[PDB]
Amino acid sequence: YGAAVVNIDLNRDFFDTATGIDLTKGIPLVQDLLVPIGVTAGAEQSAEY
Amino acid sequence: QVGIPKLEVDHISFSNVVSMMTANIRTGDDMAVERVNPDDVRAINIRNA
Repeated sequence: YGAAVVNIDLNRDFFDTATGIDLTKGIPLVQDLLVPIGVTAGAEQSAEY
Repeated sequence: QVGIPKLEVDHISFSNVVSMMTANIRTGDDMAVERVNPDDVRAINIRNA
């Protein structure tokens, strides 16, 4: 009683940090896989998705 | 009869009407712009000729 929202997220215990994945923001995000070239320093981030 | 232009004839003349700025015209602030170079170099369209 008192639960406010119940979501169905990708499972952190299986998609672990060992696999590179970062589920904290509600989407998977891996750091230096498909980086765009020729763009400004903060502009890589969407590729992390 | 209309006045003969002073350069048209050989007499010297020491009273003449010079046009002038009322005050120095370099007094103002210099122009400055906000250049903002393109987001992605690969996306630039150099085509169209």
